[PDB]
Amino acid sequence: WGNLGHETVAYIAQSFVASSTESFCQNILGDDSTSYLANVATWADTYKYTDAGEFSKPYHFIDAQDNPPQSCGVDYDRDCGSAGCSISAIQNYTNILLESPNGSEALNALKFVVHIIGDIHQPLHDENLEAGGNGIDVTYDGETTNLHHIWDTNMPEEAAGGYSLSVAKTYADLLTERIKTGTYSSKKDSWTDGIDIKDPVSTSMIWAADANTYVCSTVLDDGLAYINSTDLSGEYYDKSQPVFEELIAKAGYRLAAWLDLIASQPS
Ligand SMILES: Nc1ccn([C@H]2C[C@H](O)[C@@H](COP(=O)(O)O)O2)c(=O)n1
Ligand SMILES: Nc1ccn([C@H]2C[C@H](O)[C@@H](COP(=O)(O)O)O2)c(=O)n1
Ligand SMILES: *[C@@H]1O[C@H](CO)[C@@H](O)[C@H](O)[C@H]1NC(C)=O
Ligand SMILES: *[C@@H]1O[C@H](CO)[C@@H](O)[C@H](O)[C@H]1NC(C)=O
Ligand code: NA
Ligand SMILES: [Zn+2]
Ligand SMILES: [Zn+2]
Ligand SMILES: [Zn+2]
Repeated sequence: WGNLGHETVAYIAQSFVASSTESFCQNILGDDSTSYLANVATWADTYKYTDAGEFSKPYHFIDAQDNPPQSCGVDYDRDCGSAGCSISAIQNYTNILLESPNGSEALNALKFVVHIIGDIHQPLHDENLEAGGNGIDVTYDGETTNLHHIWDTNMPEEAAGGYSLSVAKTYADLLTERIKTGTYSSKKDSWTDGIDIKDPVSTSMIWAADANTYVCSTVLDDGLAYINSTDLSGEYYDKSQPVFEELIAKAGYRLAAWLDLIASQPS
């Protein structure tokens, strides 16, 4: 996601973690503000574009070698690659937090988990084609951009009604109520089914495979003839909106559940 989407995921997670989880995270981050997770949600995207952080660029995605829109699927060995991927990073950084929660590595590990659980839920972060859709140029409300970027940024910002922090917080709030009592409330139990703190690869693969299904059902279903040539602020946005809203909600809820498990490590 872009900045607003990561902030939204983080605020959702803040609303669903247990209090002891909040304390566990605030202690690592050195921040007990109202925005303790949101303040670090976008960090990994800023860090990766430096000499120090470049090793972590692969950790934002898993380049599924499927054939969308006619065939979607993710396979960890096939798709992760030797430089690593979102799934391998969730394993590594989760295990750092389970083994070494107050060592020097914990702070970055936590910021990576907050960010990457968000990224796994953006379907094009679970797809190889054209570098996760970065190579597919499109027009969005008259602007030339690419398909990856509209899923990260243009469409979530349109749906939220802006780009600023207050806009992200309002959007998170909306999605938290959909989880608690509204349109996602009957599904949220399923969203945490299968979560296993002793198996971060399997756990995060549930989420990656889930998000990847939407590559075929929503991202690329229209075909590139249409996608390359039509302004995607029209019907493409209209049908995409409920999909990315539910995926952002899932990301925040799953992030909260995962943080609860890390903070509850037997100790
Ligand atoms: N050439 C680029 C492309 C993207 N980004 C940043 C801004 C985007 O919002 C973010 C996207 O990261 P991710 O795809 O991991 O969500 O990375 C950047 O600084 N430079
Ligand atoms: N195979 C890839 C390559 C990139 N990205 C994401 C991470 C980058 O932040 C963003 C923009 O890519 P780039 O850095 O190539 O401009 O897209 C992705 O999800 N899948
Ligand atoms: C795990 O994270 C540490 C700290 O960033 C890094 O040194 C190491 O290479 C990572 N390992 C894997 C397999 O991602
Ligand atoms: C769509 O654009 C891509 C480049 O992003 C190109 O390879 C492909 O041939 C185009 N397809 C159609 C049907 O226009
Ligand atoms: Na249910
Ligand atoms: Zn992102
Ligand atoms: Zn992205
Ligand atoms: Zn990222």
